[PDB]
Amino acid sequence: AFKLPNLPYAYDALEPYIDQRTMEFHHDKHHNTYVTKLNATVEGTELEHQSLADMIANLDKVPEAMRMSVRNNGGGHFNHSLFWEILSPNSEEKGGVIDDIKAQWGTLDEFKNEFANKATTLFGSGWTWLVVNDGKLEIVTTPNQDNPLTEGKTPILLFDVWEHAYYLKYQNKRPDYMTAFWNIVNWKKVDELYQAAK
Amino acid sequence: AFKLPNLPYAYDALEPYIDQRTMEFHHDKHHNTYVTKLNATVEGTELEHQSLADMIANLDKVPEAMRMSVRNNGGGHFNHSLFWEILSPNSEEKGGVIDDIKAQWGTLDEFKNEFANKATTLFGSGWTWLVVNDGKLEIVTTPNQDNPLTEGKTPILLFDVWEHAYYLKYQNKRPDYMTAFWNIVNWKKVDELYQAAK
Ligand SMILES: [Fe+3]
Ligand SMILES: [Fe+3]
Repeated sequence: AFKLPNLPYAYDALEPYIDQRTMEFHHDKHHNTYVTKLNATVEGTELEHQSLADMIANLDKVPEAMRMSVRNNGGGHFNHSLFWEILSPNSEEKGGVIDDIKAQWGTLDEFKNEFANKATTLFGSGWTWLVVNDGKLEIVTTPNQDNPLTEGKTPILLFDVWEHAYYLKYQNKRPDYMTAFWNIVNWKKVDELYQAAK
Repeated sequence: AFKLPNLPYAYDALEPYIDQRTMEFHHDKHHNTYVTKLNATVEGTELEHQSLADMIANLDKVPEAMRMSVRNNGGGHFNHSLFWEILSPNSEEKGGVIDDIKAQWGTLDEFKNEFANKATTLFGSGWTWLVVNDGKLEIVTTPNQDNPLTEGKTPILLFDVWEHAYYLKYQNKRPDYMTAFWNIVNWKKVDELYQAAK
C-alpha cells in the first residue's frame, strides 16, 4: 500500500511564503485524497508491488479499468510527494545542478524568467517542471496531475499551480506565488535528483 | 473592445451559497483579466469586431498565433458572462425548460443527480453544462474555458468548477458548493435561452 508521507518540516515552516492553513489543506486533504483513491485502485493487485515511477512512466501498460486512477491519483501522490521534499524553510540556491542551469540558460535569472513565463501562462490546473531529457535540462508543463515520466523525462523540480496550492493566500495573483516559490526551493534535494538522472 | 459587465445584483446577494469575497475576486479579478488579455490579443487587427460566439464556435478558423488566447481568454469571457446571468437571489424552479427537464429525466432530482455527478467527478478545472443538441437536452463537461459551442451545441445553463469559484468558503468540498448552487439558478434566464435554442 501507498502511504501519505509526513511533512519534513512544521506546517508553518514556509511562512510567510505559503500559509500554514494551505499547508494543512494541501497535505492532509488534497494529497491524502489522491493516496486513498490510488490505494483503492491498486490494493490487492499486481501493481501494489511496482514502483510508482514505473507505473506512471508506463501508463499504457496499466489495465484499462485502472488507468485513469493511476494517471490521476498515482500522479497526485507522486507529484505531491516530490513537492513537499523540494520545499524547504532553509532555501539556498546551491548545488551542481545550478552550475549546469547557468551553462544552458546563461544565468540563473534567465532560467527563472522562463520557468515563470511557463508557470504563469499554464492555463487551468497543472504543474511546471524542470526535467532531464536525454542528459539535457528542459522546462515543461503538464495539465492536472500528468507527469513528464510518461513522456520519458525525469523530474527534478516541480511547481504546483492548481489553485488550491495558492488561493487562500494569493487568490488570483499566481505571479506573486511564483515569486514567493523561489525563496523556498530545496535546491539540495533538486541536485540529488539531478546527479542521479544526469 | 470587449468589456467587463457589471453584476446584476450585489456582491453579497448570493450569501451564503457563494460568499461575498469570492464574488469580488471572481468577477473584478479573474473575469477582468480574461477581458484584458482578450483585448490585447484582438485589436488593431481584423478580428477586433468579431463576436465571441462566432470565434468560439469556429476556433479552427482563428489564426494559429491567436488561437490559445481566443480559446482560453475568449472562453473565460463568454463563460463568466453567462455565469453571472444564470445566477439569481430570486431562484424559482419554474418554466418551459423545467417542464421539459422533468419530461426527459422523470424528476428534477434525477436531473440534478446527473449534473452533480458530472460536476463533482470533473478532474481539474472546467464547467458542467446543460446544452441543447439538435433540440435535445443533455449534460456535458468541458475542461478549462472550453465551451460546447465549439462542438455545435448551445449552452443554456452552466456551473463553474475551477477551484477559484469555491476555495475561499468550501476549500476542497466541491460537492457542498454544487448542492448550494441549486438555490441560486436563475431558471427564468435559463428558460429564455432554452426557448431561443429550441
Ligand atoms: Fe496540489
Ligand atoms: Fe471562474
